[PDB]
Amino acid sequence: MSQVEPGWHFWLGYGVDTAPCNTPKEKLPIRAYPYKFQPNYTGTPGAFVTYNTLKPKISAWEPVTKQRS
Amino acid sequence: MLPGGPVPVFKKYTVGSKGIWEKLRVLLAIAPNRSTGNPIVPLYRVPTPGSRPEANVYQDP
Repeated sequence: MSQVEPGWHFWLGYGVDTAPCNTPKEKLPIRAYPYKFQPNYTGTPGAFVTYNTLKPKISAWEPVTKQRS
Repeated sequence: MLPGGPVPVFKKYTVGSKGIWEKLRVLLAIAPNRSTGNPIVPLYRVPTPGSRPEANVYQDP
């Protein structure tokens, strides 16, 4: 069921009477980016790998040395 | 009757029989009043909740 594109996932489910085939142009979302449909990739190498979008809060000192002149 | 029953089948919004099969069902039923609880598809939850016209005119009461 993850292979069912959104819009149809709602039409299939009795949410909207009109399919995204027959929807008006104005009800469609405006996208400035290319649409990429990707189903669920669990159990595969394409499973989502979570991570921290941040870096460590405390930055350490990069040691640099000085001579006793 | 009383104010609370019984009520015929044709006043119940459920999908029934037609033709010889209704004439048989009302012959072989303990209560021909009783209904097969399949909702009438043209009328039940149509128009869908995400395609109602009342959303465009709805204002905060």
